[PDB]
Amino acid sequence: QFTDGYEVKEDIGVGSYSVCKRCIHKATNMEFAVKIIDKSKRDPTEEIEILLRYGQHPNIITLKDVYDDGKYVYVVTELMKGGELLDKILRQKFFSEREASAVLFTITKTVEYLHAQGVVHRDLKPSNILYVDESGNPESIRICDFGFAKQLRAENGLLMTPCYTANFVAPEVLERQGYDAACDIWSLGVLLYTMLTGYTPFANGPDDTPEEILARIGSGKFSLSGGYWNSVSDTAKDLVSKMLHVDPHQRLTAALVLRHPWIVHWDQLPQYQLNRQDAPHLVKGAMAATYSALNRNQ
Ligand code: NA
Repeated sequence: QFTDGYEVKEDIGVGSYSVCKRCIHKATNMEFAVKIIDKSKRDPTEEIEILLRYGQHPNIITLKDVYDDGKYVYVVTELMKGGELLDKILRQKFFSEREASAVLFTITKTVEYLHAQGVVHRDLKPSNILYVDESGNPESIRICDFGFAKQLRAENGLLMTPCYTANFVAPEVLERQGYDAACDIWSLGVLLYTMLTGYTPFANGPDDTPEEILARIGSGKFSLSGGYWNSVSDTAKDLVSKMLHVDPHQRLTAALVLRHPWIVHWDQLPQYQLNRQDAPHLVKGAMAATYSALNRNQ
């Protein structure tokens, strides 16, 4: 009885396992997004329980309603009307370090919360961090698409957080959750690198092969020097180098990112424009190529 309460409008995204559409709540005229998931092709139970428990976070996409008609599950959420955060920030020619730090603070506070509750997102690409409206302020940021996220659970399967280690979990999955949480931070490091310079750390555009992108990720070195970087703060460059550390064990955690001087002393950061490449569509293609390369064994 979704179509009893909601008028369905056009596709916002099509996927192999679901379609996302705009819809209108009939009685109130308010607009929403609906993710329609094929129950034969995918089981969305984990995703819905995470949204139910954690969607009241101000910066996580909020669940408004859910239906199941047997063949499809309908997950109604707030509609993102401000577009993609990275793309909107790359198209702002006067964006500054100080605004970049405020944005990373808001996203990283949200990921610190999720990791502390035992939830890893595992798909934190730019295309899943969006603005709910065009106000441009930090309260409008949303982490979206928890269709790959996982809640930590102990050996007997009870829901756990990484502090309650007084029930047995195989150090196995404790190490795998540590790795997925460190991948979330690496993704935030790729976001920050691109926000500061207007280009991606491991790909130049959509035609980079997956093998050349993976060889750059593996080298453990990247440029924090030269035209677009030279003028960025050394503290920003230090933070970026530690979030993109090639060794997942030595990578900063979300907790430690939030203690970095570049986040803590935001009031001392420059408010004049960054010197960046202006090629937001090229970045979109580089970022799709980077995550296609990395996710090719799912
Ligand atoms: Na929310």
